[PDB]
Amino acid sequence: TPVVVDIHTHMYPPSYIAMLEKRQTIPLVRTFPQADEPRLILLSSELAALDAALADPAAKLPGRPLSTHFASLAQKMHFMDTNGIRVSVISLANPWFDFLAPDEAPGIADAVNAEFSDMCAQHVGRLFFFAALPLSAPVDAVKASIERVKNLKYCRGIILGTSGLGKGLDDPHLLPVFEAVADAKLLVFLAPHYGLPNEVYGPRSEEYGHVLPLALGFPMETTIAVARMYMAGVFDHVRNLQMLLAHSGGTLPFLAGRIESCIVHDGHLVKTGKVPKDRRTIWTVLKEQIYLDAVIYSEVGLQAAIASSGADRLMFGTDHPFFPPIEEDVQGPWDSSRLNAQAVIKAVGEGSSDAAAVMGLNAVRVLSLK
Amino acid sequence: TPVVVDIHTHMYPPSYIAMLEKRQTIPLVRTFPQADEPRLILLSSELAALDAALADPAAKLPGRPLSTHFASLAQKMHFMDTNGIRVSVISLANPWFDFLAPDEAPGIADAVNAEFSDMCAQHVGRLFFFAALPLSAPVDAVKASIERVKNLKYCRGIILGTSGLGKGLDDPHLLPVFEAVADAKLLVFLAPHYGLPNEVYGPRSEEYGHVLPLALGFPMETTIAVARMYMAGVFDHVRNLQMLLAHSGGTLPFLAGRIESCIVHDGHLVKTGKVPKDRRTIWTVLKEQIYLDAVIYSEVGLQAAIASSGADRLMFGTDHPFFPPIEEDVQGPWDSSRLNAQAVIKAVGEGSSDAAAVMGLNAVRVLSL
Ligand SMILES: [Zn+2]
Ligand SMILES: [Zn+2]
Repeated sequence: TPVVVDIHTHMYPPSYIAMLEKRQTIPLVRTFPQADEPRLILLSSELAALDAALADPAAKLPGRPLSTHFASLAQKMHFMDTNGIRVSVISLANPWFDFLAPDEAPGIADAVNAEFSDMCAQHVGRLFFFAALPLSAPVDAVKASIERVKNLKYCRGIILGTSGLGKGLDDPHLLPVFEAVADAKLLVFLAPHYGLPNEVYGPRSEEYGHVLPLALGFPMETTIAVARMYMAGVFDHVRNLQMLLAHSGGTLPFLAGRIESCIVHDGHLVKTGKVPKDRRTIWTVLKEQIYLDAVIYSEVGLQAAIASSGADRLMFGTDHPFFPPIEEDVQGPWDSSRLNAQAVIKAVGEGSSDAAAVMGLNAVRVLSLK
Repeated sequence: TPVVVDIHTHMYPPSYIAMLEKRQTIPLVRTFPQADEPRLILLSSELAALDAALADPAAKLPGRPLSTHFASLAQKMHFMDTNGIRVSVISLANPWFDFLAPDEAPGIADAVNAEFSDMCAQHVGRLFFFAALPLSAPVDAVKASIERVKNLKYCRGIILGTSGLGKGLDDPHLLPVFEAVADAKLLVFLAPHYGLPNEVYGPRSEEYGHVLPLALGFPMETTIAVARMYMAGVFDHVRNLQMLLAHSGGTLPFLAGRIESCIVHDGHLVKTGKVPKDRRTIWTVLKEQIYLDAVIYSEVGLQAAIASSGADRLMFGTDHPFFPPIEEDVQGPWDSSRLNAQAVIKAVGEGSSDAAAVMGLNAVRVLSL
């Protein structure tokens, strides 16, 4: 029954953009008279560049262009139709709701999640979504939001950043949040955004474009976050919790053996009773509570992910619209999508049952996509 | 049986420890009557507890103990004999010479490298070494040290930290060093130490012991350093350069596909002609100028490493003495050694030519042992 499903695909809905347009501090959106597309500005390191362009428009247009590829539902359906994708499970892109004031957050989250549901209702059977949460609000407001989003048509989970409530995912205050999501049977899609402190990339990083933070920072951030969750015993505390990890777990399948070795050889952990004989290894968690997307661009990475979680726990994604072709027509097929489909083919064989599972059937089963 | 070679194994030699004992600032070594081992003090935070133990024989011993596992050649030979290792290619452990003053550095590097050669001479055919370089000194002094160490008996390469001269491996000033080492036919062993800024691990990190900095920090640092090297075109500028990467390239075999995709989809690089059609991909460099150690603890990671560089470019290592058994006899076989040996077996099969290659024959060929 080989239907193709994309579980890693993003949008900024109209209500989200309008919310950002009203903002007077980062992140925010400005509409310039020169260009046709609004400007999303996130990191303060480019607010200076805005002033330049707001004065000498000869200065480059700052930040990211809010293109049709981010904002347009019709564009999303076009991408799907021209890349052989039947179903998309869309999610709000970074920075989600993390920056909002505690009082305004639940209301804004409500309207945005409402719009995602309505967007999905436009193309019944082809669109589902992960909801984002007002994580800057009190935990009680977060729990009320979870009970709300689970009753929205076409909602199939939660997209979660690595900062959690502000102290990362090993924050003890997040445990009732994880419990609430797990009990509601919502899959948690963990996604990176904050990367690594730019200092790690050295004085020449600018010369390499965005290669270092995107290729290294994001997947390393994911690895660190899940490792922290694991070490804190989150997976043992909430046994029904299920995680989908962005970019094949970042680097987790490659480092899992090293993680295990470091645990069992850690003097502090062993001597304080933190390494009991019956402990659930990261390998066990990878097979029982973790799903991995297949956004890894090579059969090498993909094979490691499959060995770690199993072919029934890998899910095809594209990370649309983050990697458009630079020279080829953006309205034509995207090689950033094709690269991952090719990786799947090279790893498990075209037309195989494993291929059908990874390309969509795992997502249909796990997320009840009807 | 075919020779087992350990290419990833560390020591602090007597001359290195003696030098550290004379130091007044971090890093330094102090000995105590109430302790049978010298103390390695490496952090500014530890200086506080030092004066306490320096005052009271009652207070706690600061820093980490300099055990025989780090310091004794007999202990190294015992480890090899009880873990089935015929040949070790030993190297100075972090922090090497990175902290030394520019003028004092070349002299200290000379004495330490000389002692390494002499140690190897005590067990002919079983010991070779990677030399460490005085990288805090002017490049001319570094090149001089390079020409010195290549004529030392049993020297088979160079150990290099990720900081280089102090600005990472994509520092233009480091290009003459890479050229000098490559021209001298010395393999460069790249090893981590600086990890990642501790803040990335969050406020609970100490509860997890050293798991996060060791399991994540070290290999991620290696990945970042080599990625920077590659993006700067170092491998293209020095075509005869050969580098051995610690911990199976850190995470490189897993992220190589993502790196390539990010390069070809980078607007700034493509539109400035830095992505020409004839560019050597990271996959090509992984097969031509990179060797990977097999210190990866799982056949999952090892298979990814083998797929990336080939079975003829993987080399067994133990990272001795960094992961001793915590409960089991430290004088018996090390779990941290056998995990990697088992990983080789489960990946390529026991008794296979690939197993013999990874376990030592690659190192014999590449390092002329
Ligand atoms: Zn994404
Ligand atoms: Zn090491």
